[PDB]
Parts: sequence; structure tokens; C-alpha cells
Amino acid sequence: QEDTTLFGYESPPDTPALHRDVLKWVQGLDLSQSLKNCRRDVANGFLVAEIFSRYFPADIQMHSFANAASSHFKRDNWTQLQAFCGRQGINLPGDLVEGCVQGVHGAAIALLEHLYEAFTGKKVPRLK
Amino acid sequence: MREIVHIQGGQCGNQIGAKFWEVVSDEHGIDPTGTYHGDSDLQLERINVYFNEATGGRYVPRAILMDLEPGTMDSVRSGPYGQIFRPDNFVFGQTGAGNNWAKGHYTEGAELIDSVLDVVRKEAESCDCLQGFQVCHSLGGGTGSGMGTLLISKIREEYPDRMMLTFSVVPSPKVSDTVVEPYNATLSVHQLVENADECMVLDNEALYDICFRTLKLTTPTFGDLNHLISAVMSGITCCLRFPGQLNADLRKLAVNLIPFPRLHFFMVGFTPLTSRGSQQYRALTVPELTQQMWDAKNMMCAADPRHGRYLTASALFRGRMSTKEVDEQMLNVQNKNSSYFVEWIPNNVKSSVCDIPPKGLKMSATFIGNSTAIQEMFKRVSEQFTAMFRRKAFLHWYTGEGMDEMEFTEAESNMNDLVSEYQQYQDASAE
Amino acid sequence: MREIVHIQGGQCGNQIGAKFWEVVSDEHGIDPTGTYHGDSDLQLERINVYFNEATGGRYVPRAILMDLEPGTMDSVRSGPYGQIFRPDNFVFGQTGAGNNWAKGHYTEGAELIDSVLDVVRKEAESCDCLQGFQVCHSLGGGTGSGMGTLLISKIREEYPDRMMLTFSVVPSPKVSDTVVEPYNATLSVHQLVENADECMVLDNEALYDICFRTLKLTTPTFGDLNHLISAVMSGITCCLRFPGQLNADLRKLAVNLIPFPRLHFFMVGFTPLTSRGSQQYRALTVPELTQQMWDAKNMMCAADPRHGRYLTASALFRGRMSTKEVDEQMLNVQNKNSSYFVEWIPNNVKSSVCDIPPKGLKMSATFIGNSTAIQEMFKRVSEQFTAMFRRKAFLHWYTGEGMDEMEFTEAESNMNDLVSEYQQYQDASAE
Amino acid sequence: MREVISIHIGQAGIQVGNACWELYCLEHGIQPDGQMPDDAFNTFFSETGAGKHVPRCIFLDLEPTVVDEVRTGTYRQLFHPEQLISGKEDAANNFARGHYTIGKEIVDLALDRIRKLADNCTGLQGFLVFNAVGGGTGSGLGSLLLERLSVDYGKKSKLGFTVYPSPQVSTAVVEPYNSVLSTHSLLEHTDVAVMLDNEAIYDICRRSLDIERPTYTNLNRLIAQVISSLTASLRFDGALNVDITEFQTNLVPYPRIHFMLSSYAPIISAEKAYHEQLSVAEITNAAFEPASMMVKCDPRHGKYMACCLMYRGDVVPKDVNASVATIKTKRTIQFVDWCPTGFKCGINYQPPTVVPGGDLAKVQRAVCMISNSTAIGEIFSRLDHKFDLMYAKRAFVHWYVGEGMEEGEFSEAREDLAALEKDFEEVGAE
Amino acid sequence: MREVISIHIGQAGIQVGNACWELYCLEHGIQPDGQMPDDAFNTFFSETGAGKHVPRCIFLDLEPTVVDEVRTGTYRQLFHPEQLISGKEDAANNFARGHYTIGKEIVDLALDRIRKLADNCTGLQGFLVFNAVGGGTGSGLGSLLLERLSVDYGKKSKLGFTVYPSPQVSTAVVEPYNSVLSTHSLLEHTDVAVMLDNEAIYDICRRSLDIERPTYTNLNRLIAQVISSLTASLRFDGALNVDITEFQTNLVPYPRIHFMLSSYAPIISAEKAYHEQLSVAEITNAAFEPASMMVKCDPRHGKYMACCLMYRGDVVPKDVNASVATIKTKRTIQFVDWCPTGFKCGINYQPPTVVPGGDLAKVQRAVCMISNSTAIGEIFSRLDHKFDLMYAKRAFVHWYVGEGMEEGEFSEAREDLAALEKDFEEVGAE
Amino acid sequence: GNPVMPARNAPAFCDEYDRFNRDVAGEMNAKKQQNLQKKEEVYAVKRAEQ
Ligand SMILES: Nc1nc2c(ncn2[C@@H]2O[C@H](COP(=O)(O)OP(=O)(O)OP(=O)(O)O)[C@@H](O)[C@H]2O)c(=O)[nH]1
Ligand SMILES: Nc1nc2c(ncn2[C@@H]2O[C@H](COP(=O)(O)OP(=O)(O)OP(=O)(O)O)[C@@H](O)[C@H]2O)c(=O)[nH]1
Ligand SMILES: Nc1nc2c(ncn2[C@@H]2O[C@H](COP(=O)(O)OP(=O)(O)O)[C@@H](O)[C@H]2O)c(=O)[nH]1
Ligand SMILES: Nc1nc2c(ncn2[C@@H]2O[C@H](COP(=O)(O)OP(=O)(O)O)[C@@H](O)[C@H]2O)c(=O)[nH]1
Repeated sequence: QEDTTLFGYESPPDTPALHRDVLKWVQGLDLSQSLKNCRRDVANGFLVAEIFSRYFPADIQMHSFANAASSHFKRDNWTQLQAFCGRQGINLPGDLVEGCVQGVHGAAIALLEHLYEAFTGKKVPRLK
Repeated sequence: MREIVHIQGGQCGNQIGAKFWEVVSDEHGIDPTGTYHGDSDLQLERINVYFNEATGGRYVPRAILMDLEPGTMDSVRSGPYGQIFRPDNFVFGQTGAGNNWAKGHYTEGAELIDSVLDVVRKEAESCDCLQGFQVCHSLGGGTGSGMGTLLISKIREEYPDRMMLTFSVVPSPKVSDTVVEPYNATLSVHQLVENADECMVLDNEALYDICFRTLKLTTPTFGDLNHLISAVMSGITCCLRFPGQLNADLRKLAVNLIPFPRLHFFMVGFTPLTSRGSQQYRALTVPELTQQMWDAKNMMCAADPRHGRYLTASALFRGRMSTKEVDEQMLNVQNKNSSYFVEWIPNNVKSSVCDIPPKGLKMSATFIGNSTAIQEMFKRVSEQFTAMFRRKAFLHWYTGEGMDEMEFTEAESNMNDLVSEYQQYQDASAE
Repeated sequence: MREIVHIQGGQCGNQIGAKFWEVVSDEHGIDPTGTYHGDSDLQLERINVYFNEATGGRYVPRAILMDLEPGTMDSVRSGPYGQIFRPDNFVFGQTGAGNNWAKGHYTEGAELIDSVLDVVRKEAESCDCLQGFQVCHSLGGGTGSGMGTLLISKIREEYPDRMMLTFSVVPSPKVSDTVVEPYNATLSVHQLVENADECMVLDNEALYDICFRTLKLTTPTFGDLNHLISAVMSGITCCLRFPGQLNADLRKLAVNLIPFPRLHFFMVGFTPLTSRGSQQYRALTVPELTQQMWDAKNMMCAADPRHGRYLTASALFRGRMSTKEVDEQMLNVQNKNSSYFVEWIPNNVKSSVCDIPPKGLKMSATFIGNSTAIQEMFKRVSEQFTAMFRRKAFLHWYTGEGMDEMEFTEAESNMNDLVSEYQQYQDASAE
Repeated sequence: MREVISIHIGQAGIQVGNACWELYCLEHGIQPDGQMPDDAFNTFFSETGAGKHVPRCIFLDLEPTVVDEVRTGTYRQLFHPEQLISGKEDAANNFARGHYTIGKEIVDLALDRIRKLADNCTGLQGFLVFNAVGGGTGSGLGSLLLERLSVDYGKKSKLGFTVYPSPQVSTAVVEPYNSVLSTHSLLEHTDVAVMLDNEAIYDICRRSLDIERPTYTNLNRLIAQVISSLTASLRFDGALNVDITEFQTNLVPYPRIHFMLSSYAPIISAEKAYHEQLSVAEITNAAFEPASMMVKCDPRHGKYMACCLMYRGDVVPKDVNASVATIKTKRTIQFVDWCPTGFKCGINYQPPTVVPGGDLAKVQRAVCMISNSTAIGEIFSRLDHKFDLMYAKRAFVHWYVGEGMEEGEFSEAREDLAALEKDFEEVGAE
Repeated sequence: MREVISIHIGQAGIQVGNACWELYCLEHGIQPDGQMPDDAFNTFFSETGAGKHVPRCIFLDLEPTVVDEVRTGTYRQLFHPEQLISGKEDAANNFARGHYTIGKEIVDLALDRIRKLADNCTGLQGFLVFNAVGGGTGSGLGSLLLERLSVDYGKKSKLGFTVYPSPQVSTAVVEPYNSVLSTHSLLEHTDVAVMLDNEAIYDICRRSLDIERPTYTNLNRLIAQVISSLTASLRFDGALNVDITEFQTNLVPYPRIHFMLSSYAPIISAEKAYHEQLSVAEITNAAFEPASMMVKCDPRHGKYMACCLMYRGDVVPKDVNASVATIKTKRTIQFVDWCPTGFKCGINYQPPTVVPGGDLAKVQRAVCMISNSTAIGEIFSRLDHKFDLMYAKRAFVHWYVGEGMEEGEFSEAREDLAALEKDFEEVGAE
Repeated sequence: GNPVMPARNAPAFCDEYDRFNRDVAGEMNAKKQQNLQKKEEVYAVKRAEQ
């Protein structure tokens, strides 16, 4: 077995960045905050909350969500978000949600791509 | 009626805050049980700046103590003024951050930050009018630096207009305590540049130098260094608490000190620091205070102002003194040392006068200098950070807490850009 | 005021019942002469659950001893607490059943059962309110299993709504005392499935293992095993006899435990069982009691719960304890071992708290688990029964006492169906 | 004149009644035997010619142990011997057992004593029914008693301070079953139902009172303090008096929506006291903090429909107005679009009395916040899947059937709770 | 809150644990009976309601003699009887015997007791595993236990105070074999491995304490003093506190590189005591003396990566800073170019307690220097030829094969040690 | 004797009194007050030492 570590140091996964259409959709949608880092800015679930509120004003209210770094508040935001997603019919994958709350590299990117597909006319992300 | 919310972070921050509250309580005549025993109207006149009145005559500091290990605030509560603080304001975890900025900022700092912000909001809403928050902590430590930067970001988000004051103990140049001080300092400076409105730099070795050379103490413990820090921290805000012939609050000092938003790092010093033997031989005069004030030995920062150029400098004097005397002294200093002062600002000194001197001292003066000398401090910290980061030593501790390697490079780039701006204004020429 | 009628059957049942009545008399402060020397109001508050008042201060246990040979009852009467029992409650035959379920159920159990039911009716009609009956006996013995099943059927016929609790000593896996243990067990389990509302499985080898490993008793007498069983039998009903912070009677336990009528078999264990060496070293906390309680070695049934899945589990705690602490411990146990708990029941725990701990113990906790692990024990009994019945060994004695061979087939089919139900709910998936 | 009849059903009801009556005796100075060394006791006590005051309460249970504990405790000479009613067999966590077979004679005798009690009251603000949703005694017998009370008394205000099962922590297994049954029963009978959760009150005791091992006595003490603050306007005078009838008219936007979150403030031990100002604004903020809720239901999830505040002690309308204005301006707290005011403030001049030996400190100000908010649908959502997950396999259904219930009753209760969910969603939505 | 669980495996582990627990009892005032005539003992002792203090320790061994010596000696009323775990057959210096055949049931019972111990700890700083690399029990059973602890507990910091065979002097013949096996095992499981050699500690005892006949009791006393100095920051307060988590963060640059040289100072008898100043600078220089190393490994050959200094007693930050500045200015002391700071100073206000009957004097100051340096690869280099010299002839290999091992295990262990050598060379190189 | 029966001088042992006490809140409150006083005394001692 051959290893690629620096004496056991495994470099971070270094996932590819978001697609330009996804970034443009997020920027065009009016948000108080900005996507600086996908992982950091989506882990709390507040930005996803604002996106869901913009697409569904009555269903998602900003006051139900809290901009906190805690696991408890993050889980509350993401669980009410998943409840609304299931009630509406939107497919919000639980594995991606958990990777996003735990800050797993690429989980928030994939989640944002999934939401951009669910909302922005299913404009399939240009892959390969 | 302009309140200040004090926050202490980490072991060093908590010890400094405890010493500061002891000094302020002594200055206002407050015993460790909370009762006032000062016999002076002015002491109770503006006690609401730092304290709140309980059901009785007790006064509770508007202080919030942060840590991930309970031992430090157990020591704080065992300290001389451990009983003034409200027991609810002690926010502690169970496992401390092992000198890990990632642990104190993302993993373990995330859960306790709820309680920290809850207590901060509870204290802030009770304030009639809020001047701002002041956080005392040490760069180069896990819980201190990490939780402090996270809290400062949160407070900047919640209260953008309110003033933000930071007393950060930057790692010392020559003798370093912990190995990962350059990582923690680099990661903390990036947050402080973006979030902190006003930030002051302290170095343990610089404080050792000043207490060995000026005070001529033989065995200075951490208590003496915290005593000097407490003196500076009180003297910066004495204008809020006492009548002044030319008073100047924290926002006024920040306005007259900060030329550009990113250049908000300051070196501070306190006068008069006199050795016990030479107390009789030294004569307390405004020129003597200014002479000690502008001496590079008086700075509590390692960087000496001689290498850099004074962009700005505020001087808060306390005691019965002549405004003409003070102003002429500052102008004479500027003219004599015009080489060390930036040309494209006609007057580089913000002079303030307060009528209430610290107890026992007939006069005093605190100095807050914005100079491009701090550039060399940031440069040295970057020199250590790059040396460690090239071989990625101790990087796995930060990586295992869920921190991207890209964040280290981002922080280093921000720190280097700050250095570049300092150099640009050091060598900027008029017209 | 909710009375319980105790019945002892066979030698093992009589010994266990004598030890149990000794334990209860000690706990209520009753000397072997029956007089109250207990020195507490609560002891006499609910003494009527197990005892009746005699002419004087004597208290007569509401116990009925049943046997076919007089030796066991003579030994019990000569024992330390042999004089409390009413002599009219000793119903014995003259020729004992030679480990023959047929002799204990059809030939010889028929004549004595009339006297036994007469005594049972006399005891029950005296009760103001009757919670039910508790029958202690051993599967795998002639007189015990025989009249145990016979009397349980008769009492089920007479009092359908009244509770039936059974403590059956199922034959042990590895070491077997008598040859015809599988035959007797197969014949008795079929009766218990139909009749007994609540059945408690005890194995002598499990008792030996627990008293050799936890108690570190090296050569345990049958008295020790009987006394552990007695502690469990007391603790299961202490909520009836003493005030409780959250009390739970036998019917409440049965309702919260039995999901479906045929799945009424339970494994039980007692805490805290401590070896004499480590008694000073062990500190009693509710988490410690729960940690010992959920251990598989603590179960008095040979089947270990790890193989199966906990359908339900009731725990009756005793002592001055925090309901929050107890509930948190049980919820944490469920969360940690969710793999071992049935999914389609959100909470598999019925927690009860009584405020009166047993003598000598600050705190105690008796456990009652309904889990599919009992499947493997019934499977082993069937594995032995089928092996014997294929060659019809020792079948001629049971045949000559007058049951058709088809009774063996029907009993085996019923036991196999019970095993199938346990497996079904072991591998049942939600939705 | 302002009499309120108290009913305590089940172990939980009687154990919170012990705390409630201890608190009332301490507040009015009445010694445990009944007599004290004007007419402020008339709300909870009726005085005899001898000078001894007997409470207007009824302790109902099917288990003799809990009632006999009261008969043997300190308050043996206070309560009426016939007012303490004891059963013979427990309901065994069985709604059917407590509603169809055992509960009949017990509820008949209970109605007899309640008739006798109401006949001794000139006025009658209503009933305070304290039961245990999640147990056969509390659920079944309490539901039957509430139905009978609705039949005979009619329009009298029945305030049911019910204890619902906690989300994750619990003590019973058939608790979702009998909780769903009792909720179906009391949706149409109680006038204002107050939800209480042992998990939330445990968290309150652990965080606020620094009790690392909270117990039922502490929970009942908190509940009793809430009820005393709720009834304070009936017994002691103050500006902005609020009545039992006014609780509805300012709290129940629609008849179906009458479930209420309750929160008390401040909850501080003696050591932590006299370190904070405890101003009106601060205690109101603490009352509106989600952690201070006595129900495991985060109010941020829903929107507040109505908020009734009971202030006790040195509280001025200036301070209550300023605090409520700050609460309205707060962005985290959100009200429904169709309720512009949504606030019912009532002040009282009597500070909350402290039970000796308790953990609550002597505070000169107190707030009891009782709110109708649509977030309460979350707990019903939890019980609705905890019910059907068990109901799929029909586990413990034979136990309920044996005492004269049918699968149709389970289906009807589940459908009614689903309809209640739908109503909550509808009133929440614009 | 700062509980640390101690594991003592094999004869050497138990025999150093005896000294460690004698030292801890002396330090905290705990009499051998178990109880003392705050809460600083919580790191090493858990108190019962009776007031008696029991250590959070586990004595694991496959031989009955060593454990029975503890059961019979003075500390028979101190240790938990079941925590003393004894085997029936010795491992016979066989890694295979202690890891595959005999160690299974013993390690199962050990994990059971360790779980019971960790259930009694609110916090858990980590595990202190004391074994003897070079014997079947310590190597094999210790490796199996470390692997199981890594699997179940996970991220808890395990500090292994291992005793490798000395360069020239040794007492076993298959010591290189089982040492290489255990080294391959614990390279990937322990978090920080502290390296100890009997030859170097004999050198320390002879040169510094002037003991012409050093013995295992003296060696274990020195090791106990070192471990007490390491853990002092957990139990007693002082400036610059160091935590168990902080050792790994400030000492381990990379996960593979976590082996540490340990040195204590001063090591002086009472006869030579009070005859030198024993200043902070002098004790720091003594700690950095290559003779003061407890491993026969000259640090001059390698370069220091990190140095954690633990000061005990009357120590002041000015003095520690001055001494460390002198050390940095020193030329012979050489650090890696990628670690400019390379120092972790931590002070404690509790002076080291003196064991009656020992040779160490009562000194008001003490230093424990624990360093990660690349010189430690030299000892692995010695074992790597001591191993292959026998492995070429496959001497004593059939013994290991008989108890369920293969040629592949030896080959993999040798290749892994070669990889560790290459890693040390690479970290040393620029 | 009975193995379940705890021996004297054990953490498990309680006399006949302190059994049948049936008072949990009072005991916890008393223990809390004692712990608070002991903690204050410990802080005082540490303050004196510093
Ligand atoms: N908050 C609080 N809840 C309690 C208290 N005592 C009991 N409970 C709750 O009450 C529920 C059961 O109460 P009951 O039905 O009256 O118990 P019971 O008296 O034995 O009657 P049954 O259970 O119906 O047979 C439990 O689930 C507990 O959660 C208490 O003191 N405080
Ligand atoms: N430093 C030190 N080393 C010791 C001491 N006692 C034994 N050793 C070392 O420990 C090694 C063997 O220890 P163990 O494996 O535990 O011996 P054991 O208990 O008989 O177990 P096995 O040898 O594996 O069968 C020897 O090579 C010794 O060098 C001691 O008291 N101090
Ligand atoms: N001035 C001063 N500095 C201190 C004190 N205690 C520690 N320090 C320094 O603060 C630096 C960072 O330590 P710190 O942040 O408090 O550790 P943490 O609490 O775990 O984050 C260390 O390098 C110490 O040298 C003190 O009491 N006063
Ligand atoms: N625990 C316990 N088990 C016993 C005792 N006496 C007998 N047994 C076991 O019970 C089993 C059945 O024997 P038993 O029913 O008493 O014989 P019978 O009375 O002739 O039917 C035997 O295998 C014994 O091992 C006792 O006192 N205690």
C-alpha cells in the first residue's frame, strides 16, 4: 500500500468550486449575506433559508431561522427546512444536509446545485 | 450613561479582565463585596459606565467571562475580586481548546457561542446608551483567540454601529510561549482586521522590558503585567467616567486615530511608570510625562516607533494641568521629531484632558499610537507562519477540526496586505 | 389495599417462597414470630398487600404452599421463618411426582388441586381488593411444573381479569438436573402461554454466573439464588407496598411491557449486586445502577439480550432519587443501544420510582425486559425436546399417566409458534 | 365571590396540587391545619364558622397511594376527607381502563362533590383542572370528568393545565396512545388548555436554578408558581386586573385554537439573586426567551397569536408598556398578520411568595407569560407519528380493547389530531 | 472534570504504577487505606460517599504474581479489587501469545472495566498507558488493548509511556522481536508515545543520585516523578497551565512523529541537595543535558522539533523566558528550520512532593522536558538491525508462529519500522 | 448473610432511619447549600494563598 500523506497529514479534499450559473442565480436573488465560502456560509443554513424564503415567501419566514454557529441551531434550521421541503415536494437530500452541517467539503456545493435545479427552471448543471 | 460591555476571553484574557476590574473597583472605591466605600461624589457619578446596581447597594461589573476550560474561571472566582461578577456571566465549556484556533473558533467555540451571545445581548439591552464592547484576550491561544474572534464577528454583525475595542496580547518576538502562536496570531489578525473597529497590541516581552527597566522590579509576575494592562485599559476610558477639561470618548479617539479602516492597530503605553527608588527624585510635570510618553521604551508593544512613522497618536492626560502646557508639549514633540511623523497630516496628535487623576498619582497620561512600526511585528509573525506552513507542521490539528487549508492562505494574504498598506503610508509623500 | 396471593409450588418453589417471605418480613420489620418489630409507619401502612392480621399483633402471610411430598414443607416449617405461615395453607399430597409432569398435572395433581383451590379461594375472598396472584415454581420438575400449570389454569378460569404473575425456573442450558426437564418444560410453557398474564423466566445457571461474576461468590448455595430471586420478587411489587414518586403497579407494568398477548415472557435482574470486596469501592449513583442493570450478565435468564431485540423494558427504581436523572439515564441508554431496541416503539422504557429502598441499600433497581432473546432459550428447549421425542425416550411414563401422545405435538407446536412470533418482532421493520 | 374550583386528577395532578396548595396556604398565611392567626382566600378557600378555612379542591385518583400520602402528610387537617377521593384499582396507563370501566363510579362521586363545592360558591370564575396526559388516570378519567362538566355546568371556564409527553424523554410506553386519546377528548371540552412538558421544566431547573438533579417536587413548585401568578388578579388588587373570563377573550382567537405555552420569570436561585437588576424589561425578555418555555416547543418555529402577561410585584404600566414595545420591535418574535395588538397585560401589587425550603429566590417582580402561538402544532406533530408508528403494528391495542374500546376510537382520535394539525397550519398561513 | 484513566500492562507497567500511585497518594495526602484526613484528586481518584478515594486505574497482566503482590502489599485497601485483573498463564515474552491466544478474554474484561471507569468520569482528558515494549504481555496485550481503545473510544488522547529495549543491555532474547511487533502496532494507535530506556535511567541513577546499585524501584520512582510532573498542571493551578490536549497540539507536528524524549531535573540526593543554587536556568540546562535523557539517544545527532517544559514549584515566567532564550541562543541545541518557536513552557505552583524512603531530595523547583526530536530514529535503527539479524535465521520465529501468527506479520512490522526510519530522516532533512 | 444485603460501612449502606425518609428535594437543597459553602471556603483559601 502506497500513501500520499505528509507523515500522516491528509490534505483537505479540495473539491471543485460552484458552477457559474449557480453563483449567478444566487447573486441575482436578493440576499442580505453573500457566498464567500460555500461551506462556511451554507453550514448554518441561513442562506438556504433566505433562498427558500425568496422562492416561497409565505412558507419560509426569516424569523424561524437563526444565524448561529451552534450545532443545535443549525440542526433546527435544517430540520424545519427539510420539513418544509418534504411538505412542498422538494427533494432535499439528508446526506447532503448532514455533510453541510458538519462542514464536509463539497456537501454544500452539491446542495446548492440541487436547489438551483429544483428552483431555476431545472437548468441542469453543465457537467463533464 | 454611555455604557461599555467588557468581555474576557481565554486564560490570559480572564486574568487581565480580573485585574482590570480590581483596578477599576479600586478607582471607584468599590470593595470586592460590591459596596461603595469611596467617599467621593464623582466616583458614583458615572459608575454606570462599567457597573450595574443590584437590588441592594451592590454593584456588578458589566463583564462576561469566556472559556472552554473551567479551571481558569475557577481561579478568577478565587481571585481578589472574583465575587463582584454576576455568576451567570461565567460561560465555560468542559474541554479547553488545546492552543488550537480551529478548536476555539469552529468546533468547541460553536456551541458555547450561543450562551456567550445570549449573555452579551442580555447585558447590552439593559444599557441605556451603549458606547460599545471591549474584549480583552491574547492572540496565540486556542480558546482566547478563537472564541474572541468568533464573538467579535458576531457582535460586529449584531451591532455594526456600536464601538468595538480589543486588547490583544500578541505573541512576543523573542521568547514564544506556545509553538502554534504564529498560526493562532495569523488567524486572529485576519478576523480583527475585518471586524474590530479599534485594536491595541500588547506583548509580554515588551511589558517585561518596561517593568524591568522603568519600574526596576526584580521578579515581575504576570500580576504586574496585568496591572500595567489594567492601568492602560482604565486610562483609555477615564474620560467617559470623569469630568474632563477637554473630554474625548472612545469613538472620538477612534475617529482621530484611524485614518483608514484597516489601519486600526495601536501601540499603547502608560505614564508615569517610575521605579520605587527614584519616585522622590522624579518631578511630576507635563513635560516629564510627555518625555516618558514618547520614549519607545514606554510602548507595551515590541515594535519600536522609531522604525516606523507615526500616522496618528492620541494622548489622554489626567490631572490638574494646563491645556496650553499640554498642547505646546505635543506641538514641540511633533516639530522636534517631524521625521517620525507622517507629513500629509498637519497635526498627528489628538490631545485629551481629564480632571480626575488615578488615586495616588497627581498626574497620569495614556498614549495610543497608530504608527507603521507595527508593520515589523506583523512581518515577523508572517515570517514564522510561512516557515511553519511551508512544511505544514502542526497543520493537521487545524485540519482535523474542519478548517480548510485555504483559510490559512487567506489569513496570511490579509496580514501581508495589511503590512503593505502600512508600508505604503510609511513611504507616502505629500503631493 | 390491592392484595396479592402468593403460591409456592414444588421443592424449588417452596424454597424460593420461604426465602421471599423471609425477605419481605425483614423489609417490613416482622420477626419470625410474626409480631411487628419494624419501627416505621410506612412498613405497617401497606402490610395488608402480603399479610393479614392475626388475633394479636401477629401477621400471617397470604401464602399457599403446594407440594406432593411433605419433606420440603417440613424443612420450610422447621426453617427460620416457618412459623409465620398459616398451617392450613400447607397443602401437600403423599406420593411425590417423580419429575413427571403427567403425575403432577393429571394423576396426582388432580386430587390435591381441589384442596389447593379451596385454600386459594379462602385467601382471595378475604382480600378487599385483589391485584392478583404470584406463583413461584420451577419448569422441569414433576410436582412443581405439574400443579403450577394446573393451578394457574384453574385460577385463570376462576378469576380471568385478576393478574397472574409467574416466576418459573426454566431448566438451565448447560447443566441439567433431571433427565425429563425438556419434557416438563415443553408441557409447562404451552400452559403458561395460554394462561399466565405475566411470566418471569429464571435460570439456575444464569443465577450461578451472576453470583460468581458480580457477587464473586465461589460456591453459591441454592439459598443465595433463592435470595436473589426473592429480592427481585419484592422489588417488582414494592410500588404497591410503599409510596412512590412515580409509582407503577403490576397491571401498569404488564400494560407497558406486553405488546401482544403471547409475548409476555420477561428476563429480570437486580441492582446493585456487589461483591463483598468491592462494596466500599462502589459508589451508588443512578447511572451506576443503570450501567449494571443493562449489562447482559446481570440478567437472571440465561439468554443474553444482545442476540435479541428489546421489545419493552420496565425498571422499578427504589430510593430517594432524581426523576430527571433516572429518565435521562434511560433515554441515554436507549439512544446508545438503539440497535438493540425495537424501532416501531418510540420509547421502549417504562420507568417507575418508589421512595423506599430495600433494607441496607441506599438505592436499588429491579429490571424487567421483554426482548426477543428468549427465542434462543425456547429454541434450545425445543432442540432437546425434539431429540428426545423422535426416539420417544421416557415417553412411556407420561403415556401411562393418561395423556395422548398428541399433547406433546401440540405443546411443541405452540412453543415453536411462540418462537416464530419472537423472531417476527425481532426482524420486523417500521413502515 | 371570585371562587375557582380546583380539580387534581392522577398522580401528576395530585402532586402538583400539593405544591399549589402549599403555595396558596403560604401566600394567604393559612396554616396547614386550616386556620390562620380581607377575603383574599375566598378564591381558593371557604371559611367555616370556627375560623378554619377549607380549600375548594377535589383530589381524584384511582390509586390509593397518592391520596393516602396527602391523608397522612402535613395537610391532613386542611382538605376535606370526602374531597380526597381514592380508587381501588389503578388505571395502569390505560385510557380505556380510566375512561370506560374503572372511571365510572369515581367520576360519579367526583361530580357529586363538585356539585357540593359549586353550591358553596356565590360566584364561580371556573375550574382549574390539573391532570396527566399520558396516563390512564389522568387521560381517561380526566377526559370523562371534563365531558361531564361540560354537560352539566355548561359555560363555566375550564382551564386545563395538562402535562403532555416530552419529545424524546418519557416514562411510559403507551404514552402516545393515551395522549392522543385524551387530546381528542379535550379538544372539544376544555376552554383554555395549557401545555406543560417535563423535559422543558427539567431544562429550566437545570439551567436557571442550577439544579443538576431536578425532580417532580421542583417541577410542581414551578407549575404552582405559574398558577398562583395566573390567579393573583383574583385575590390581590392591582392596576390592570385580568379575569378568568378575560383569559379566553384575549387569548383564544378561535374555539379550536386554545392551547397555550406557559413561561415564568425570573427563575433564579437565592445565590444568583441580587446580582442582576431584574427590571421589568429584563424579566419580560426572559419570559419571551424560548428556553424559558415550559414546553419543548421553540416559539420561533411558529408565530405568536396572543400573549397574556401576568405581572406581580413592583411593576409600573410605564415599564410594562416599554418592555412590550421592545418585544414588538424585536425581529425574532413574530406575530400573525391578523392580530395587530396581540398583547394582554395585567399587573398585580402582590409579589410572588416564596416557599421555604425551595430553590426560587425572593424576587420583587414576576411575569407569567401564557401565549397562543401556532408553533404548538409541533408537539402534536411529534405525537402524531409516535402514535401511528405503534399503531401500524397494533402494539398494545388489545390492552385498550379489553376495557371496552374499539379500533374506530383510535382511528377517530388520530384523524382528529390530524385535523388539529391542519387547523394550526391554516391559522398560521395567511 | 479532568479525569485521566491509568492503564498499567505487564510487569513493568504494574511496577511503575506502584510507584506512580504511591507518589499520587503522597501528593494528595491519601493514606494507603484509601481515604484522607479541593477536588484535585479527581484526576486520579474517584471519591465515594463513604469518603474513601479509589484510583481510576487498571492493573492488567496475564501473570498472577505481580498483581497478587499488589493485593498483598500495603495498597491492598486502596485499589479496586476487580480493577486488578489477573491472567492464569504468562505471555512468556511472546507477542503472539499475548496478542492472539491468551490476550483475548483478558482484553475483553479489561475493556469492560475501562468502560465502567469512563462511565464515572464527567470529563476525560485521556488514557495513560504504561507498558513494556519487549515483553509478550506488555507488547501484545498492550497493543491489542490500544487497538480496541482506538476503535471504541476514538479520539481520546492515549499517552503511552513505553519502555523500549536499551541499546546494549537487555534482559530478554526475543525482545527485539516483540519490540518490533509492538512498535508496528502502536505507531498507528497511541497519540503521544513517551520513550524510556532502562540503560539511560540507570545512567541517571548512578551519575546523579550516586546510587552504585540502581534497581527497578528507583527507576519506577523516577518515572513516577516524571508522570506526576506531566499531570501536575491538571491537578494544581499555576501560570501557563498545560492540558493533555495541549501536549499533543504543541508537541506533535505530524501524526506519525509523536515519540518523545523525556528528561527530569534536578535529580539530586539530599546529600548533594542545598549545595547548589538550583536556579531555573540551571535546572533548564540540566534538563537539556544529553545525559538527562531517559533514552540512550544523543540529541546532538538529531534536531529538536518541539520541546515542552513543565516547571514545578517556585518558578517565575521571567526566569523561564530567560532560560529558554539562552537555550535558543545556544549553538549545540539545534532545532528544525521549520519550527522557529519550538517551545511550550508551562508552570505549576505545586512543588514536587518527595517520597519517603526514596533518594530524590526535596527541591523547590523541577523541570520535566518532553521533546519531539528526530534523533529518536536512532533507537529504531538499533532495533531494526537487532531484529533482522535474528530474522535472517528465523530464530525463535516458530514460537511466534505457534500462537497464531505468520511470516507476513514480522515482514510487515519490519517494513513499517523502516518506513518510520525514512520518515524521521525526511523530517530531519530540509 | 445475604449477598445482596450490603455490609456495614459501605456507600450502599443506610440505616433504618434515612430509609423511609421520603424527602428528596430537601436533601438536594441541603447538599447544594453545603457544596456552595464549601466552594466559597475553597475560593477564600485560594485567594489567601495567591
Ligand atoms: N410534571 C410532573 N409530571 C408528573 C408528576 N408525576 C407524574 N407525572 C406524569 O404523569 C404521568 C402519569 O400520571 P398518572 O396517570 O396519574 O399515573 P398514576 O397515578 O399511576 O395513574 P395511571 O398511570 O393512569 O395508572 C407520567 O407520565 C408523568 O410524566 C409530577 O410530579 N410532575
Ligand atoms: N523500567 C522498568 N522496566 C521494567 C521493570 N520491570 C520489568 N521491566 C521491563 O519489562 C520487560 C518485560 O515486562 P513484561 O512483559 O511485563 O513481563 P511479564 O509481566 O512477565 O510479561 P511477559 O514477559 O510478556 O510474559 C523486561 O524486559 C524489563 O526490561 C521495571 O520495574 N522498571
Ligand atoms: N499578560 C498576561 N499574559 C498571559 C497571562 N496568562 C497567560 N498569558 C499569555 O497568553 C498567551 C496565550 O495564552 P491563552 O490565550 O490565555 O491560552 P488559552 O486560554 O488556552 O487560550 C500565552 O502565551 C501566555 O504567555 C497573564 O496572566 N497575563
Ligand atoms: N434456585 C433454586 N433452584 C432450585 C432449588 N431447588 C431446586 N431447584 C431447581 O429446580 C429444578 C426443578 O426441581 P423441583 O421442581 O423443585 O423438583 P420437584 O419439586 O420434585 O418438582 C431442579 O432442576 C433444581 O435444580 C432452590 O432452592 N433454588
